[PDB]
Amino acid sequence: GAMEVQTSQKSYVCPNCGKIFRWRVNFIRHLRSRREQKPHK
Ligand SMILES: [Zn+2]
Repeated sequence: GAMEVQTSQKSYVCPNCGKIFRWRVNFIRHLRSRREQKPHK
Protein backbone atom coordinates (compact mmCIF):
# COMPACT_ATOMS: atom_id res chain seq x y z
CA GLY A 1 0.00 0.00 0.00
CA ALA A 2 0.96 3.64 -0.42
CA MET A 3 0.59 4.50 3.27
CA GLU A 4 2.74 1.56 4.35
CA VAL A 5 5.11 3.78 6.29
CA GLN A 6 5.82 3.40 10.01
CA THR A 7 3.48 6.14 11.18
CA SER A 8 0.61 6.16 13.67
CA GLN A 9 -0.99 9.10 11.87
CA LYS A 10 -3.14 6.68 9.89
CA SER A 11 -5.96 5.71 12.23
CA TYR A 12 -9.06 6.84 10.35
CA VAL A 13 -11.21 4.07 8.91
CA CYS A 14 -14.35 4.56 6.86
CA PRO A 15 -16.68 1.79 8.16
CA ASN A 16 -18.32 1.28 4.77
CA CYS A 17 -15.29 1.33 2.47
CA GLY A 18 -12.73 -0.03 4.92
CA LYS A 19 -10.57 2.82 3.68
CA ILE A 20 -7.54 3.96 5.68
CA PHE A 21 -6.80 7.66 5.86
CA ARG A 22 -3.79 9.45 7.27
CA TRP A 23 -5.32 12.93 7.38
CA ARG A 24 -8.54 14.23 8.93
CA VAL A 25 -9.44 16.75 6.22
CA ASN A 26 -9.58 14.29 3.33
CA PHE A 27 -11.20 11.75 5.65
CA ILE A 28 -14.13 14.01 6.45
CA ARG A 29 -14.35 14.78 2.74
CA HIS A 30 -14.58 11.06 2.00
CA LEU A 31 -17.21 10.71 4.73
CA ARG A 32 -19.11 13.59 3.12
CA SER A 33 -18.85 11.66 -0.13
CA ARG A 34 -21.27 9.14 1.41
CA ARG A 35 -23.98 11.38 0.00
CA GLU A 36 -22.72 10.27 -3.42
CA GLN A 37 -23.25 6.63 -2.50
CA LYS A 38 -26.27 4.37 -2.83
CA PRO A 39 -27.59 2.64 0.36
CA HIS A 40 -28.89 -0.22 -1.76
CA LYS A 41 -30.89 0.57 -4.92
ZN1 LIG B 1 -16.02 5.68 2.52
